[PDB]
Amino acid sequence: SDAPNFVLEDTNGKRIELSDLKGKGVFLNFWGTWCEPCKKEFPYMANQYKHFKSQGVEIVAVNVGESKIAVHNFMKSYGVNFPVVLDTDRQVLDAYDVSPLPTTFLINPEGKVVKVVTGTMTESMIHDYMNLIKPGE
Repeated sequence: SDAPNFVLEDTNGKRIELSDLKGKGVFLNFWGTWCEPCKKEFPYMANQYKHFKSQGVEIVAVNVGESKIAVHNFMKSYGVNFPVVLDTDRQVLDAYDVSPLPTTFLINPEGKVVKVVTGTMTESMIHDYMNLIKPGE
């Protein structure tokens, strides 16, 4: 199924449209600072991103309704080095019908969702998930 398109601003105020990432694999992660597991998983995602960014995998971590400052503080505290967007009114979350947080939609270069992941992700799992959606090499 096609991943619902959306437009949100990243933490730097830059406009990000999902459809603009076609051709690349997208690790679409919905999260909140109240998700303790993200304190563990974000560093893992950042560590793997050091490798997969140059493999054509992009991460779009959609924060669910929190302020720019609260998000920026969490990014600084937990070593984020990947794109984070602000779903200020939770409309994108609702569009994806996401309930458990965090939830990750693995989107292939075609823009189709190939897997939906929820629950604890080890760094090994995150590594394998990024390998699943990478466009080449």
